[PDB]
Amino acid sequence: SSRKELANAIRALSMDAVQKAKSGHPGAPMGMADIAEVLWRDFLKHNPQNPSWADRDRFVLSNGHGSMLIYSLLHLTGYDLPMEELKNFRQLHSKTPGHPEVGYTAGVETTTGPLGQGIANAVGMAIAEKTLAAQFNRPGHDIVDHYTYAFMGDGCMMEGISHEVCSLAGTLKLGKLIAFYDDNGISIDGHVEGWFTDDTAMRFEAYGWHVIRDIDGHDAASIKRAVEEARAVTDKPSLLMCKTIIGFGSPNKAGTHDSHGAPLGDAEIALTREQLGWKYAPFEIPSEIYAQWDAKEAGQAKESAWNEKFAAYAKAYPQEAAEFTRRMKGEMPSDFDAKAKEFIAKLQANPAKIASRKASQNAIEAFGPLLPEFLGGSADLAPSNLTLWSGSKAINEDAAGNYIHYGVREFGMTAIANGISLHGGFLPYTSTFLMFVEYARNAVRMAALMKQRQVMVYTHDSIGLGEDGPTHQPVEQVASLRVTPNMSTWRPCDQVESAVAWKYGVERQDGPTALILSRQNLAQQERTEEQLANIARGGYVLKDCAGQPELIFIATGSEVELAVAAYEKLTAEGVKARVVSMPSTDAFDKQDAAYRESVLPKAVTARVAVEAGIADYWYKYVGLNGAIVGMTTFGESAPAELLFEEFGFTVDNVVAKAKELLHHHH
Amino acid sequence: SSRKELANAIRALSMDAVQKAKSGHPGAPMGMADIAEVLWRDFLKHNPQNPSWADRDRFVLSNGHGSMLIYSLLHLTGYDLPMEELKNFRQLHSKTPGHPEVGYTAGVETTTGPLGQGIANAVGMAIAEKTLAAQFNRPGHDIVDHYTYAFMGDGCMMEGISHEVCSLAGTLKLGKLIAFYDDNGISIDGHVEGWFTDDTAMRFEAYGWHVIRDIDGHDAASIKRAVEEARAVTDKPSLLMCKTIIGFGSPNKAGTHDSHGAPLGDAEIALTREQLGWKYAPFEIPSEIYAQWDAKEAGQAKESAWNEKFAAYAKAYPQEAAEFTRRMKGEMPSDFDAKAKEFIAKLQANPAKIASRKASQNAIEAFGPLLPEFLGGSADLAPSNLTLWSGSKAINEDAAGNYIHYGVREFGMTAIANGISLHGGFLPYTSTFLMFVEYARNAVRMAALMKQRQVMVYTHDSIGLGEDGPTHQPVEQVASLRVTPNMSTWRPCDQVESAVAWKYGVERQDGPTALILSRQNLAQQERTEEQLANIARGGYVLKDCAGQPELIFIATGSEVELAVAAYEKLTAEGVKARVVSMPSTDAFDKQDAAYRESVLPKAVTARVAVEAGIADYWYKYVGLNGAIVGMTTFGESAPAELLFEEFGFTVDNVVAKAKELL
Ligand SMILES: Cc1ncc(C[n+]2c([C@](O)(CO)[C@@H](O)[C@H](O)[C@H](O)COP(=O)(O)O)sc(CCOP(=O)(O)OP(=O)(O)O)c2C)c(N)n1
Ligand SMILES: Cc1ncc(C[n+]2c([C@](O)(CO)[C@@H](O)[C@H](O)[C@H](O)COP(=O)(O)O)sc(CCOP(=O)(O)OP(=O)(O)O)c2C)c(N)n1
Ligand SMILES: [Ca+2]
Ligand SMILES: [Ca+2]
Repeated sequence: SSRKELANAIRALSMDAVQKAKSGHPGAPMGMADIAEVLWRDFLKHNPQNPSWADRDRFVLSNGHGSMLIYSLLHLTGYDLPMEELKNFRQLHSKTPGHPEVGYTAGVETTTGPLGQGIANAVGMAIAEKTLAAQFNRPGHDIVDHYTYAFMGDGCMMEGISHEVCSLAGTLKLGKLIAFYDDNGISIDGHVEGWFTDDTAMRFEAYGWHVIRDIDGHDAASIKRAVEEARAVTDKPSLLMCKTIIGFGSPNKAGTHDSHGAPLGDAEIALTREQLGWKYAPFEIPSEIYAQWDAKEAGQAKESAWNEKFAAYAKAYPQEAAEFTRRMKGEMPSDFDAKAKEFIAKLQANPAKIASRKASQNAIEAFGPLLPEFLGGSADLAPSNLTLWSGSKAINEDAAGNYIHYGVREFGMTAIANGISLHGGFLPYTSTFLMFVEYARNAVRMAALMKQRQVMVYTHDSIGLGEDGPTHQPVEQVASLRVTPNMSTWRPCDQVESAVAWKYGVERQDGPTALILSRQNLAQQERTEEQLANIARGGYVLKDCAGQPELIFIATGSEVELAVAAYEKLTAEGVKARVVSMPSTDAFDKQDAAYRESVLPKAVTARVAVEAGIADYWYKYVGLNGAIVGMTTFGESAPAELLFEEFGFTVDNVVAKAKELLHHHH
Repeated sequence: SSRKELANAIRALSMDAVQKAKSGHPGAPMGMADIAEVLWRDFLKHNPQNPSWADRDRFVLSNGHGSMLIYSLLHLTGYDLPMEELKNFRQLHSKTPGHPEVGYTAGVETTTGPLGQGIANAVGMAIAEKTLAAQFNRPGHDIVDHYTYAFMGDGCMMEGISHEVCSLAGTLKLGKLIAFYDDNGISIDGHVEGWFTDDTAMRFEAYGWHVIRDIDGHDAASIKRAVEEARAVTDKPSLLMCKTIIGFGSPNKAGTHDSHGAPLGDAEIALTREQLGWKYAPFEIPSEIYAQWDAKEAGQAKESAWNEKFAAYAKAYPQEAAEFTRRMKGEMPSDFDAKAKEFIAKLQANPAKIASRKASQNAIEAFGPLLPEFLGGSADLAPSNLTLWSGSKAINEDAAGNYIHYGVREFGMTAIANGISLHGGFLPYTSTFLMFVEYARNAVRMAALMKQRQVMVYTHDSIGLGEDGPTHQPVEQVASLRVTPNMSTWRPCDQVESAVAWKYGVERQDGPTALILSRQNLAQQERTEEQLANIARGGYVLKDCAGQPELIFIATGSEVELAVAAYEKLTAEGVKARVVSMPSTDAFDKQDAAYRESVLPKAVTARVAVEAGIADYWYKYVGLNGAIVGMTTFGESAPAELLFEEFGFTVDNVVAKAKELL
């Protein structure tokens, strides 16, 4: 078959699958089919029979609406994605969801759909390869050596995140990153010139990318020459400007916004078959075409060669080889649990009244020698977030390092870290002030959706940060995280809860963990062995009374000290009170009914929440007959101690609100 | 006095105020003082005696951590910002908060601090000026003619939002936007080359900006020449690449990250006075320096001249002048309330089952002829969000238009719209799929913080959008808006609640309004006159029983129909059931306690919330002894009907959860 015929197999499967679903996006798959044919058939290093091969090239579809492009490719090349699944495009529990999802489709590297995040993930995967190669490769043993290829369109280019990640990719000289820009002149509103006029080549040259202009995206030879050129440039990421026609093949819809996001229609599909010379019926692919598309034999050969290379590496470098295998699997060191518990016990036994941002730094320092897989960073706030430890080495200085200066790029940082976690080999942590989680907010959600391990270090968590004022002082941000499916959020009240939360985060294999950390010093609380162990259960009894409490305080983070002070005052007056520390609502909610009842007994309705965060959240635990000492407004610019007074975070106010509650109950 | 001495007054005030507060950022104010002296003294058209003058130039400090820069400028040029306020920098309830805040302080145009948003706001202000000029200017009567100047640093340049708004600024040929880049090579982590290596000039030429390279940011002659060149280029926004030294004047901390964000210290301040040759004590400014800085006389002269121009315009164009005044004040047309009510009444009387995204478009169509101040748009989703009406005219085609194709730029769109609302003269609406509010999240918060009127049109609100799947299907986004201070959030259940929500949004004077709209068709509910009037109260009794209810459903948006069906089933069994429609929790919360008690009686604890969004929100209304039929997971890619079934949005499930309570 000709290259065009082979590319037309993608066009057929894509338009037919979309038609059967009566839903989806035929435009981009039809426009990019010739580019995909050259990349996948001539260049991509992969094994359909082992999508987890450590040294495979990584491909990312950043324009993820064109999901049938990737499903066509995976099916044709021989991945475990049968034709039946293509017939179930966009149907419940199929392996072919409307946008591609990592985890339950063989060969899909990341979940896209939110524009711009794919290219960010690709930058992360490229950083991962570069860093892993620098760490593990040895003279005569280049066990890490693979490319990262990304497809992206006008949507991804317009998004601010593309600026963040492509700027950084230039700084880091990611010579194995090669992106293809689907330059088709069309977006949903129509011809893009009304709203998008960048000289995109000049923009990417500004970033230090090697740009290849004016590629005929429908000519295999031209595409192939461009890929070879990009591969020859080893010191810059490459952007291939591929001029394509959206919906290529459709006489009436090619080059129109109409081909972007709806089925072509049966009449138009018939006309498209005729224009393309594609004779086969929907979901029909002949043996001869499978024979040319299939990658099983080449894939086997390439992975076998690599396995031999790795075996020779293991002989010459056994310790390094065992570390590489461990890290690629995402397994923890065998002695980590014991060593981390020893650290936590030491903290409980040796009180220190320090900011939880500092307690976080101390946990990084403690874990650093144990977790060589750390690849951490901050969005230009290293000295404020406290993300550096004694063994940190920035990758812009030494490629075998473990630290990334992300610059002022919260969204890019977080989506890059998603790429890092997806790649394998590393445990990323990222950091900024908690307020600026709002800049990165969808990338945080994407880590949760993709079940990725990433520790998110969010300092300066409340009005306790003081003078910087309401644009910086979080109020409603913690609540936003708490209600996010599969998110874990910890607001530790002292250095001990901080270390427990850090341990929880690094050991959490199936989703991310946000740490909510103070600028100001936090009092250490006394704990029995049982209480110390109970921190990990998310909510636990910290102070108690004999018999049923008349009053339960529920407090988090910096406000536990306040709640304990109120508890002491009320107790001295003969009130039967309890204090529950709730460092993690999500962990608490995951405990069984018996444990939750033991902490927050259903009989006790007089419950007082105390937290320098939005009050409305706390009805979840206090119900309609309790009280909440929280924030209901934005903050103010003033010294922290004056703000806490202003906003009612005082022993006198907490006591008064508790007594007022009890008077109402009585 | 010399220009350098005049600029040094900013340096002294800034380092001294930071020192007194033991908090704040002396670096950028010290680095930008010479640029500020040229801009403010030689070019800026403003009147300190009236910071609200319609035709003033707008200045924006996008690098807002350098707040003492703007406070020094406002004080020195004669605004109502006394020395005592500078001496109370960063102190509770002062007019000098750590980052500048609009409303707090005479002459502050916007609230900055979140990097990147200031330049976005400035792009919005320049869009507003260009559009207002095209709408209102007449031959011989150019009543709108002002510049938008912005200062910005490496942080703003690194942020993605700068790409979004500066790209669009280039497309829109905003020739009266002039930005000064504080090119000082330092950020918090240290020397920027480790993480920031863009050829920023080349980047901005790629956006179609006019770029002036290699300006000596410490040389008045160099700066003045560059501003003149930028003003002469009328068809492109301009970027001035100003090479400066952070903390200029400090022998030991100039050019270091140490000068960015902490007091210099008393010893270093003394050395800085010596290096600068500044001989005045903290908070001492001699009369000769005030004399050269003060702008009261020139400002009053310029504004008076404008007032005379406006009077002549008003003689020739009385209707247009009246509209200009109304729109600049943000006042509504006097008959808008009556006309909108008539529209709402018509919808109730003429039922239609349509998607609330379509009901939204219909409200835009009804209000369009009434609100010429609309400046609306969508982030490349016009045909899906349904933001165009018959009278929409895109400003890239017609400068006097009322519609912006924002492209795929949700964050930039929203912060640009903040600039539009801040400017005066317009009522912006913006739009995207609700999920992608997450891309714009901090700009949405900033609209609320700044008490700005903007209608945020968020369609495709739930699993009801179907096949696009979990990356697109909102679950927890509405809950996050609901708990945002000063945010109004409406999730209308039919075309009638949609129109009421739109009315509420445009009539807000002091904050933004998010509309939570469906992809799929919504049934219209029957309403009495009382119920119809009560939609605007955010929560109301839609279906009821005789006497005290034994069971209350609380439902929103697309789930009201489901709640009504459960209500009918239980009512037929003889349960005393009620349905409350809760289109806006914030509007409901603001009602008097007698009204709230009439809707959700305190004695009735058997409450069932029903909404295709995160369950945890609803404990606020159902407490510990109710039930919630909501989402607790991400969505799935499948047809909407099958998703509602899969996730428990069925009459059987709602009825079963209700029976569990009774
Ligand atoms: C961050 C972000 N923003 C907007 C979008 C939305 N978006 C997208 C979608 O949500 C798909 O992910 C929509 O196509 C959506 O499916 C339909 O509008 C649904 O229509 P309806 O039938 O419900 O009315 S794609 C996109 C603009 C397309 O620009 P491109 O130039 O990237 O697309 P091309 O490959 O040339 O067609 C845009 C703007 C996104 N996916 N991610
Ligand atoms: C969207 C966003 N991201 C990060 C920031 C943070 N930020 C800022 C601050 O939050 C101020 O708004 C911090 O300075 C903050 O006050 C301190 O870190 C507090 O220190 P601590 O005593 O609490 O430890 S500024 C900054 C980047 C600095 O780069 P520039 O090059 O813009 O600053 P320059 O004018 O040259 O000094 C950055 C990175 C922001 N304002 N907005
Ligand atoms: Ca396109
Ligand atoms: Ca700087």
